[PDB]
Amino acid sequence: LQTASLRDGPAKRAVWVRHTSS
Amino acid sequence: AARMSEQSICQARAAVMVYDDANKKWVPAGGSTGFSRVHIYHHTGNNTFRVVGRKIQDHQVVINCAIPKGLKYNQATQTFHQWRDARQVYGLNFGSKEDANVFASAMMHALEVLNS
Amino acid sequence: EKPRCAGCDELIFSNEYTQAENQNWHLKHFCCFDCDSILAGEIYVMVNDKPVCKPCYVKNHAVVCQGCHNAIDPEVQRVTYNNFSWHASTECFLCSCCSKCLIGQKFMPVEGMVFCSVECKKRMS
Ligand SMILES: [Zn+2]
Ligand SMILES: [Zn+2]
Ligand SMILES: [Zn+2]
Ligand SMILES: [Zn+2]
Ligand SMILES: [Zn+2]
Repeated sequence: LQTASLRDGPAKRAVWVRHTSS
Repeated sequence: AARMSEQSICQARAAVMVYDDANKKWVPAGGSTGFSRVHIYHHTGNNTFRVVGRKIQDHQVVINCAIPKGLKYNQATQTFHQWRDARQVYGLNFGSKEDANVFASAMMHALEVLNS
Repeated sequence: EKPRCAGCDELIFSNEYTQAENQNWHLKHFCCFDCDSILAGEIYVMVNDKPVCKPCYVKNHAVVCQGCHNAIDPEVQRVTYNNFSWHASTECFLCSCCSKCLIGQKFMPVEGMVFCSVECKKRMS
């Protein structure tokens, strides 16, 4: 018999690259 | 032509579900996770059919419904089937493609009889 | 060095852009394939190699748990085997015979059903 392997969700985050204001 | 008591016309292994409309979520019938044995009964004396599912660990009955002449029995996927009554949607998650094929045939046949 | 955009193949001159899939994009060239929203900042999922937003995924791109028949949230972990997947939950991924949780246990699959042991597979015929 085999073993149960938790895989990660396919979701990712789209990173919003943007500087912080003064 | 017939007989004043009831008998199984088929048997299939399935997890019996109800659709929780409040929560938009399929839940185990009777509030207990697990597979049942689901039978279709034929009562030849009255010409009625019913579905009965008792959990396999438990024997607890979790469904027991006459099969209305009008039933739309929807084979949503190859091993999940479903249908409504007035108040609710019901589903069966079959253990094998095989249990789905059998049960479906038996259902098809019961409906044919019930119209015929 | 200005970052290059993987969609339109040109440089990004704006001081805002998106990073996704190991790549850079003009804000407006990384968008839900289904509803066209700008994915920047937001959760998305790759289905058939096109990015979709979270609600489009939930609404038309499935992954339905073999155990409970409900969708598996694309953010959470799940157990897969072959074409099947289950919530990583004591309610979904357990033994068909004895209810024993199988997350990170040894198991035995038979189409949909899943067991902790040969014994348990040997009951259930
Ligand atoms: Zn671009
Ligand atoms: Zn979308
Ligand atoms: Zn589940
Ligand atoms: Zn077991
Ligand atoms: Zn067992």
